Amino acid sequence: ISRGHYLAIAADCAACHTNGRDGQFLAGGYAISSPMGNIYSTNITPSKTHGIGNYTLEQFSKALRHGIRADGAQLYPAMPYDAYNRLTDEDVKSLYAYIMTEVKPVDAPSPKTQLPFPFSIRASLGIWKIAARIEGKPYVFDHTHNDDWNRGRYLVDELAHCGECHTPRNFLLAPNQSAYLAGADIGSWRAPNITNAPQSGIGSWSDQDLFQYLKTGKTAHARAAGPMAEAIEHSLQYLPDADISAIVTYLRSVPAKAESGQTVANFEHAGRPSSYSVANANSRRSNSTLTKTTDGAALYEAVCASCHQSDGKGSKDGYYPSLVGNTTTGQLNPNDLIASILYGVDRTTDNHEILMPAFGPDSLVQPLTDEQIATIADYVLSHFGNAQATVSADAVKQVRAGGKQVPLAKLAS
Amino acid sequence: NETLSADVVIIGAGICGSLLAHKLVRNGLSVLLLDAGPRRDRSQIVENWRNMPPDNKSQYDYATPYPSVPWAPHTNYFPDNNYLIVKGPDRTAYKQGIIKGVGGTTWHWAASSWRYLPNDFKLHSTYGVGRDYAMSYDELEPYYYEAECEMGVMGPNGEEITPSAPRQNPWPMTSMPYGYGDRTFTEIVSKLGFSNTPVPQARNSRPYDGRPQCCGNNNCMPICPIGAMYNGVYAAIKAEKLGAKIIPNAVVYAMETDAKNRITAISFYDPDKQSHRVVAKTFVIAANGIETPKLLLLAANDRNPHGIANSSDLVGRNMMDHPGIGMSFQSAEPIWAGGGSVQMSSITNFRDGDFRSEYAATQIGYNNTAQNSRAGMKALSMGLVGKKLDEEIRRRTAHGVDIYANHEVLPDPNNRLVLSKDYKDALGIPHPEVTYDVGEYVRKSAAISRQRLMDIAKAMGGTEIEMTPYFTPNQHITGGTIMGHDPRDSVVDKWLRTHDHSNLFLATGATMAASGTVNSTLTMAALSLRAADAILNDLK
Amino acid sequence: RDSISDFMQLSAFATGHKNLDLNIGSALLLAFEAQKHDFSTQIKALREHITKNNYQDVEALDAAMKDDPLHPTLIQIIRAWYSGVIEDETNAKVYAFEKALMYQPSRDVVVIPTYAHNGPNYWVSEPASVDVMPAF
Ligand SMILES: Cc1cc2nc3c(=O)[nH]c(=O)nc-3n(C[C@H](O)[C@H](O)[C@H](O)COP(=O)(O)OP(=O)(O)OC[C@H]3O[C@@H](n4cnc5c(N)ncnc54)[C@H](O)[C@@H]3O)c2cc1C
Ligand code: HEC
Ligand code: HEC
Ligand code: HEC
Ligand code: F3S
Repeated sequence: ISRGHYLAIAADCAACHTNGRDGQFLAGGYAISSPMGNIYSTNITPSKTHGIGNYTLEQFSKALRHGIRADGAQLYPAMPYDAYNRLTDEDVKSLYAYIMTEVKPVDAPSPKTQLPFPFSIRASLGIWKIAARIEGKPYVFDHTHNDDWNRGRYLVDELAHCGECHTPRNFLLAPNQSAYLAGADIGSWRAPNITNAPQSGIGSWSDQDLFQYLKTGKTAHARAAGPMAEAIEHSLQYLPDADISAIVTYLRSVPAKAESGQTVANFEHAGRPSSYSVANANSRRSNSTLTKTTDGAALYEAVCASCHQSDGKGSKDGYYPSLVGNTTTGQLNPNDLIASILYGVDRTTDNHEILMPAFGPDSLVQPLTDEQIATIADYVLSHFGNAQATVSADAVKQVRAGGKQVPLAKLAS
Repeated sequence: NETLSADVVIIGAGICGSLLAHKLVRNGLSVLLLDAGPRRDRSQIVENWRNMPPDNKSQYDYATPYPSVPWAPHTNYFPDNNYLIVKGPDRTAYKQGIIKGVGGTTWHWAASSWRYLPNDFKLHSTYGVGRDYAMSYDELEPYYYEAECEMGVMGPNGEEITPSAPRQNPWPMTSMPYGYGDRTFTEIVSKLGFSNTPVPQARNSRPYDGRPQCCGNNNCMPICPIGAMYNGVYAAIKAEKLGAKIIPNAVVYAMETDAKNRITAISFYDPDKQSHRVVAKTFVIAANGIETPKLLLLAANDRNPHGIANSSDLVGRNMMDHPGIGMSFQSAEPIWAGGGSVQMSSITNFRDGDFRSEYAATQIGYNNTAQNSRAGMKALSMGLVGKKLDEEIRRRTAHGVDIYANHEVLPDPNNRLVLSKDYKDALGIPHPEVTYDVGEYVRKSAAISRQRLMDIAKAMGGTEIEMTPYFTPNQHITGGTIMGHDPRDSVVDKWLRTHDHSNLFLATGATMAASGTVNSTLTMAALSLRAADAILNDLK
Repeated sequence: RDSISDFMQLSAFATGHKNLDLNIGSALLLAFEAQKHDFSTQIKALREHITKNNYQDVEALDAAMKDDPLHPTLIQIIRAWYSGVIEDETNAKVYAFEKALMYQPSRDVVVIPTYAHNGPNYWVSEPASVDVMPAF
């Protein structure tokens, strides 16, 4: 594979430019759940009609880094041009060559993004970029640290754009540089803090654990799910081991961002040796639909204890992760666990596929209600993860809706 | 309700009905799905099965986890609910299992979906025994693969397993590897000259359709805790999301027709015994092999006093199934049944031949259900204590073996479902009463089936060999409304429309012509999709 | 709260195993006392019998009183602790599944029918012998 292909893989450009697993290669049409609405990524195949075959080198550089289309229209910040802005000129040229030559053109117009006023007009984004402090000098090798640290910083900040989802956004919805890699809500899912904080972040993670998580997406204490599963499946898995080592080296040097009310790391939460009583479950025999089993322990045992066994320690093989000592369960904020219950983990690493059965209202295996999911999540947190974490039915409904409506999103009225 | 109008109605939200509804809503037709049973949820069924007594778990009890609702009762033999009255020389050979509820009896099948051989569709033409399908195997293969991909069926993609149905394209899956028991059974029957072959299963060897990979719980009967198989509830959910209206607890009893014999509307009850007239421009009856004939004989009106769709006086007649002789013993050599699914391998060496003109084909399958419950119950029955009891439990669970052999019956019109004139439920609907008979054909086939099974047990060096003197039921309820060309000789046509009523379709086991030598629900699914094509052509 | 202690002690003696759930034992005592009012009298009598004849294992405690009508309840209690049911009909309640001691001696190989064993493709590995006792 060529340098352009490697840069496209590291940049994970195929994650949003191919609508799901199906669809053509870099043909656009993928729906991104932006806070203000649904935005459709565009086609970038070298198609002279509906692609970017007419794009020149400088036009491509503008689109990639400064988020300016060929016609001058400002690209929406779903484009991580704030993350590709510091990308080096040589890498931009290599990506341009790869896109122009190495991917088959596809002639299929992408859906046009429709947003409410004033998000419909794609011209106010100049002020947004000015206030976002995007620019944005191209990346330069920092001689204070070694080469591995510089390569890791390049991968995390510019190519893999981990800050696009692991950094919170301000009221104006721009990356918050003060809380760098401090964890953020990206809608239905929450990216956890990945700083060097031993308790709040991933500082207490072993180097082998971090390498395994970033390469295969599975670890004794963490499993990649949702958007992180997509990133692992599409970009991180194809990354060479040297690049993963560089990313680990950089991640073990980012400033820590401790969270209030957190005392134990997300993977050091032991589980209480408690469960439900089978005798209590006799009374609800000959009574389907689970409407009457409002309790939590029996609900978890009926629904999910087949794989994560009654003790919650997961399968002995490791295919089914231990709910005890799990970062998703050990998180003080339970948004990740609610998302895993709703939509589930579907990660295809090296042609081998994990797949959650989804447990949302439109689940195929087992539908569950908001209060039902709240009770079972409360049982899981209390017995397996963070006891101080609490889940309400309104919280589950909110997670289904796509998280908190950001205060800038209320403006569409 | 003043009137529950719709475009297409499907009586019975089972696998056939749910596939019908899904395919029809996928094409933009207002589909209304009526189900006699209640809304049924997987996890609660798992919880009830966990809490069944191990005595009912040693035996293959598959109806206790599903409550038998009084308005729509379903079969349950451990208390002998007596919903399915069966008499005749082989009354015990038709004590079928059926589950009423969204999803149907396939809520608790082994997902052993099978493709019938080409000769199964021309049995009558090639041997003079049985009745022939109006449709050839080639006419069904497209829809057959359509259903196969719909439920995500496994299968030995690269293998010349046995003379079997030719495939235009391979199975969507590759069969998951055998457990220890299946491998050892395959070796034993290979040394016996029998060919043990992987069984196509509507089961996830790899993640499919958003349902996880089979982790080998070994509870395929009667509930999947993770849903790694396929159940009709999946297609019911897909249809409901796509626009199909589903009313559980909808037991239809009668329907009205005009002088043109075009049935105009149908009516059903809640548990509260309230009638609601349902009108649609094309009705489909997809209830069961058993329930479709009972519904058709129960909905007789002034225009059709002999039963609806019963002009030939054959609805309810000509019952069919796979008479299985299940034999369980104790192997001398350890087996460890339980690894994988309950139905992984089966001997297909005798699925076809020239002997079908004389006696039925046999499909000798080895049941892979775990014997831990059976071993525990049997070891505790003999009153052993302490370490001896533990050793016996381990021995009987590592040596527990169940072997069976299924056959096919010829069409006997005397096998009625004449509804009992004495028994009724809370709704007043009479129970389906079967005057079942197997035939000298089945007796002759079983005469060699018993010897074959005994030889298989002998090869294992088996002890406490228990053989059922009777035939066990396999719940492959086919026949009842036999299809064909002549309105006076068969019930429905090739396209599964009743000759009496062109606007009425039935897609279930009832229309199946020859029972075949192997499981049939894949064939019912293919017939249901052919029916879907029929209504699609009808209403455009 | 002596009765639960004597129940647990005798049960651990009779089944020959030590790791027994206290909740399951409490449920078993509740079911037994609901079934028969005189459960406490005969259970204390059995405990006194073990104390006075200094029993070592359960094979002797099974063989010695074949004619005594107290052996019935010992068979009943071991059946309850190994299976999880008191009565025999379908209505009989289940107080122990996935923990019943009849499933335990084969837990290492044969999957408990609903609770998944390790991994989704474990059965490809060959199983252990028949004469090895996993645990408990
Ligand atoms: C224990 C068991 C194991 C099996 N294993 C296999 C296997 O391995 N492989 C295989 O191929 N097959 C197997 N089968 C057979 C398979 O389950 C059935 O053949 C198939 O599911 C047929 O279902 P159906 O939808 O046609 O009817 P059903 O699913 O029985 O019924 C559908 C629905 O119709 C409703 N209904 C019925 N009558 C009326 C009425 N008058 N009005 C309104 N609604 C009504 C009922 O409420 C029901 O919910 C097995 C069956 C059993 C019992
Ligand atoms: C009952 C509703 C539950 C609950 C509470 C959880 N699960 Fe699962 N799960 C399964 C697999 C295969 C994975 C991980 C990925 C893999 O290794 O390929 C998981 C993961 C989880 C997590 C961790 C998620 C993460 O973001 O790290 C949690 C908290 C969790 N599960 C809880 C498999 C299955 C199942 C198939 C057998 C079933 C059923 C469940 N899980 C059910 C549940
Ligand atoms: C750049 C390559 C990275 C790196 C180094 C990491 N991520 Fe992500 N990530 C995302 C989400 C939604 C989750 C959580 C999933 C769930 O809640 O189960 C994660 C998780 C992680 C972790 C695990 C931390 C822990 O669980 O405590 C780590 C170490 C991690 N990530 C590192 C989302 C995204 C994402 C889309 C918004 C992108 C891009 C990345 N992550 C990229 C990276
Ligand atoms: C996670 C999502 C995502 C990733 C990663 C991504 N893009 Fe895009 N891209 C988008 C979206 C969304 C738009 C359009 C939004 C806008 O108009 O503001 C876009 C627009 C573009 C455009 C403008 C073309 C036009 O006609 O709109 C180009 C060129 C482009 N992307 C190229 C790339 C390249 C090169 C990469 C690196 C491989 C990449 N993108 C990575 C989502 C993504
Ligand atoms: S119940 Fe399901 S997980 Fe496997 S053991 Fe049967 S297909």
